[PDB]
Amino acid sequence: PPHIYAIADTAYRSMLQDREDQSILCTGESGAGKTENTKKVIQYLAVVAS
Amino acid sequence: GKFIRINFDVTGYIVGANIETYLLEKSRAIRQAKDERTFHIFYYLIAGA
Amino acid sequence: AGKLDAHLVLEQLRCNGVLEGIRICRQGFPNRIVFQEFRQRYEILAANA
Amino acid sequence: FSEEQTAEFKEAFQLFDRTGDGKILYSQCGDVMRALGQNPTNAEVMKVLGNPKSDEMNLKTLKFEQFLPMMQTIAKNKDQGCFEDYVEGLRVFDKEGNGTVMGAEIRHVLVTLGEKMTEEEVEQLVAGHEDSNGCINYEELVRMVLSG
Amino acid sequence: AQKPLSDDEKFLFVDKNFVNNPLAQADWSAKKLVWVPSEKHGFEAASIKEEKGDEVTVELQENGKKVTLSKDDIQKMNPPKFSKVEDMAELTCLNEASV
Repeated sequence: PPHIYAIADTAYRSMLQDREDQSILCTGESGAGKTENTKKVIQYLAVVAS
Repeated sequence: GKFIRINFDVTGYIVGANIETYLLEKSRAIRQAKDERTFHIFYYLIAGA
Repeated sequence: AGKLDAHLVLEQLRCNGVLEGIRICRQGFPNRIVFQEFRQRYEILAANA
Repeated sequence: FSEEQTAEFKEAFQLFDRTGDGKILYSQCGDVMRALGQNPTNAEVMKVLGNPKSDEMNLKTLKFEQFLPMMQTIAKNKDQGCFEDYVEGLRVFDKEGNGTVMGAEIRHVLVTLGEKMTEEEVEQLVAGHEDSNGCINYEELVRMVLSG
Repeated sequence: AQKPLSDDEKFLFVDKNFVNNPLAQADWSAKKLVWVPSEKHGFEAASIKEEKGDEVTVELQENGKKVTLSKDDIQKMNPPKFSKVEDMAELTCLNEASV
């Protein structure tokens, strides 16, 4: 199911698949959680790719 | 604003990381608006000291 | 928490381009693949085509 | 199995107990069969184990006399893989007929399809066959695990 | 007809293991069910009562109230088979309402 850890893995693979750098851009008005969702993306990639 | 960059090798492993910081509203370091605070660290220090 | 303002969230979905952001996903073809990689990956499906 | 080997089989089986009762946990069966040059799939091993359960798979034990009867049962089988087809499958991940696949894509498949392996398992396997561009040549890797 | 979900998994997983109730599958006859304005819900459930050209009469499937709005202030409702969907790009009806 839709989850942040999913967007992170979807990209992190896409990169290694078609060999073409990627970006995860968190939009949303102030407060909407732009930050947290970033801390997760690192959180995930810090274990899933380390 | 902040733009973190993570670097991977060919095997697919994390190896590096950069951080491009932007518009640091350091103004508030001198005067904070109503019901607002300064940069956390300040209070942290005045207390965790 | 647990409180969700209808219109406040209705506008966001407006100024952010969500709907449109979805029309093309349904309308257009968001996936493309070049003639070589295609006859490459899925040939195993039609061995005698 | 000629006593000649059967005699040695014991040497191998025995060479598998950390403590000493002379028993191989229902788990070890697999590796011991392998060590004896056997490539039983994960199912071919459980089938001759009465399909136990994880828990009891770490409690139950084995004695050569009851193990030997299995070593053979497996030993004699219907099929086996082979370059011919083995590689034919990996060559499907060869991004562009280069003859090589990325040690990351190979590392994936191997741990996301069928008898899923572990991150470490694959690591230990391909490790050292990836080139400058982390590119592995299946044809070879195939032979490696094989002829090896 | 699926596995059971831990109280937690119910926070990222949709609860689908229930009975095939025909209550909703029957109510569908009120086909005139649409979406419409709401100074408190943004939009709300209601069903067409009478299509009158550029305008149409409808009764809130909520307050039982009966109000008529322009034949362009109503928005198609998506089937019960779409409740709590995973990819909006799926619901057979895209609306500022459904979405």
